[PDB]
Amino acid sequence: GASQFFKDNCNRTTASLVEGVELTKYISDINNNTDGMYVVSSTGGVWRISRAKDYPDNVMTAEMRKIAMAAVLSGMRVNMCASPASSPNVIWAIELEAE
Amino acid sequence: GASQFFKDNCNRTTASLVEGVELTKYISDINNNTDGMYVVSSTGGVWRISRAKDYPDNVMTAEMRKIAMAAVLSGMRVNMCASPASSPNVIWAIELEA
Amino acid sequence: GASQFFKDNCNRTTASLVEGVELTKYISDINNNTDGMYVVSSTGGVWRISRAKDYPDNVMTAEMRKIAMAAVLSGMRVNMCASPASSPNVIWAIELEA
Amino acid sequence: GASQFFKDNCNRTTASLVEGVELTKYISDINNNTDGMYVVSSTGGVWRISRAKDYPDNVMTAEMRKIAMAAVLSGMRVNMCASPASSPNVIWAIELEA
Amino acid sequence: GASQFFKDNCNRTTASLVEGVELTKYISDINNNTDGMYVVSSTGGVWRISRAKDYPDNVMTAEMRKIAMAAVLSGMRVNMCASPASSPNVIWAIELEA
Ligand SMILES: CC(=O)N[C@H]1[C@H]([C@H](O)[C@H](O)CO)O[C@@](O[C@@H]2[C@@H](O)[C@H](O)O[C@H](CO)[C@@H]2O)(C(=O)O)C[C@@H]1O
Ligand SMILES: CC(=O)N[C@H]1[C@H]([C@H](O)[C@H](O)CO)O[C@@](O[C@@H]2[C@@H](O)[C@H](O)O[C@H](CO)[C@@H]2O)(C(=O)O)C[C@@H]1O
Ligand SMILES: CC(=O)N[C@H]1[C@H]([C@H](O)[C@H](O)CO)O[C@@](O[C@@H]2[C@@H](O)[C@H](O)O[C@H](CO)[C@@H]2O)(C(=O)O)C[C@@H]1O
Ligand SMILES: CC(=O)N[C@H]1[C@H]([C@H](O)[C@H](O)CO)O[C@@](O)(C(=O)O)C[C@@H]1O
Ligand SMILES: CC(=O)N[C@H]1[C@H]([C@H](O)[C@H](O)CO)O[C@@](O)(C(=O)O)C[C@@H]1O
Ligand code: NA
Ligand code: NA
Ligand code: NA
Ligand code: NA
Repeated sequence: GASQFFKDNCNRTTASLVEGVELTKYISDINNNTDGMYVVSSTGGVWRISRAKDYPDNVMTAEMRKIAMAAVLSGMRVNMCASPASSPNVIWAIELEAE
Repeated sequence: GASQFFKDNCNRTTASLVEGVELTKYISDINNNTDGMYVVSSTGGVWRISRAKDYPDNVMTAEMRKIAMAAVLSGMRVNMCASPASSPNVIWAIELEA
Repeated sequence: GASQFFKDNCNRTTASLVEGVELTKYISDINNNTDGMYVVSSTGGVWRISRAKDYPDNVMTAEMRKIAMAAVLSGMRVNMCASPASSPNVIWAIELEA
Repeated sequence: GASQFFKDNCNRTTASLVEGVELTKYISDINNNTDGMYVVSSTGGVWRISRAKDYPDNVMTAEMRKIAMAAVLSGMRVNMCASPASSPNVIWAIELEA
Repeated sequence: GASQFFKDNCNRTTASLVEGVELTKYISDINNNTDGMYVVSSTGGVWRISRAKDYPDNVMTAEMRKIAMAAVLSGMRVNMCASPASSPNVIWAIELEA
């Protein structure tokens, strides 16, 4: 399960906690209006990975991408803190877990 | 198979959906006129990977390259949204699947 | 255990040495106030990865992130030099060990 | 063997096609006059990886380096389009094959 | 053993050739005075990887760091061309071997 630190952090926001997600697809799209980076879960849920041009969020968003790839390749689960304001929901934090 | 999301998004465009592709070769070329990044499938199909200098497309295009390498190394399948307007067809979206 | 070199370096500083840590979670967060990169140990300990905007520290911080990911994927242990001035403690140096 | 696409592209040039090469060593050098990135095959052949500072060839040359490392780690073979004009021969295109 | 090419290149310089090294630790440090990237061998030898902000050495130095991590993760041996003018000795060239 999600670390208590990860849960506490997500609980201070308007975003929602999703635990123990198996990501089975990773999408890169440059088409008009659908452009972005996405992940799809084993049950068909879809989330947008945040992007940012400048420091310091350019670092965190790059690491969210690496976490997504690593999850898809390995079958390791993730915990997400995702805003329900938009569709697909935007990932504001993510936790890769080995166990 | 391709996610419904991926399919819906490709369906909005002039590009073609290609599902369950096994990529077996990855090409980097700097020669005049053939310069680019390409992938080749197990049946001999060839696609050009999109490129972009600036943000935000420089992110997506970098991740296309990472998906292509990961598919070649692992034998994981991909789904593509590829324009037939040129040869080789250009990848506008790609989905790596476990 | 930590190399003597790593131990000596950490000893010059106000930071604390932590040896033989198994990292099992890796966190990226962009939320207000909690924004950052973190690692979590197998027993629940939490550390923040250093960030830096400019050269040369942004090189070293990038490699800390790579070490963290590699440790989580592989189960390889790390040794850390971490400052108690903030919570979670900030990683000033890290050593990945085979 | 090399894809027909890869062969056709190399055929347009003054470079030579080399097929089914096992790369066993990967070299980074910053010494005066020998500075560069190189690969060494299982028979002892040496090639220089192309380098470029600007877009778009900075993308392709980075992917050549990624291909070279991936080949060394995995034992996956490569096909090269390499110019005999210099020594070591310079890689103008490379194909990683599963 | 080290390629003839690698040996010849090191033998042009005042540096020392070290062959068949097993790297077991990789270090990233941002602390004053010890800041840098280092590797430690299975026998406790320590070497520093150089840093460079600009092209072209920013490429070669990045690849030295990739070689170091790959060696630590895999147990693949390296050959080094290392100068005794600094302590730890500085890596001027490195060769990863399968
Ligand atoms: C990624 C991120 O910024 N997350 C914020 C979030 C967004 O900025 C906001 O919802 C716009 O999309 O804002 C959060 O709420 C903030 C409050 O904590 C603060 O009192 O007031 C802020 C506006 O001045 C903002 O509403 C949220 O929605 O939970 C915090 C979250 O980290
Ligand atoms: C990657 C990308 O930009 N994809 C676009 C695509 C191309 O921009 C375009 O084909 C030129 O290379 O354009 C798409 O929509 C086109 C419209 O912009 C155009 O006005 O009308 C076209 C119909 O013939 C078409 O609608 C496309 O070709 O599907 C949208 C796509 O995301
Ligand atoms: C990587 C690259 O630029 N490759 C080119 C190559 C080089 O630009 C050139 O050899 C200098 O390194 O040039 C090629 O085209 C050549 C023409 O530039 C030359 O005028 O005539 C040559 C025939 O003797 C040749 O056509 C080449 O050498 O093949 C094309 C290649 O993509
Ligand atoms: C990462 C870093 O810079 N660490 C350095 C710190 C910090 O600059 C200050 O504590 C202010 O945070 O200063 C030292 O004197 C210390 O406290 O040991 C040396 C150390 O190398
Ligand atoms: C692929 C290619 O032609 N690379 C050449 C580059 C590029 O022209 C520039 O770096 C601009 O991208 O210039 C060099 O002096 C270099 O950087 O080593 C020689 C090299 O052959
Ligand atoms: Na909430
Ligand atoms: Na379509
Ligand atoms: Na100390
Ligand atoms: Na030719």
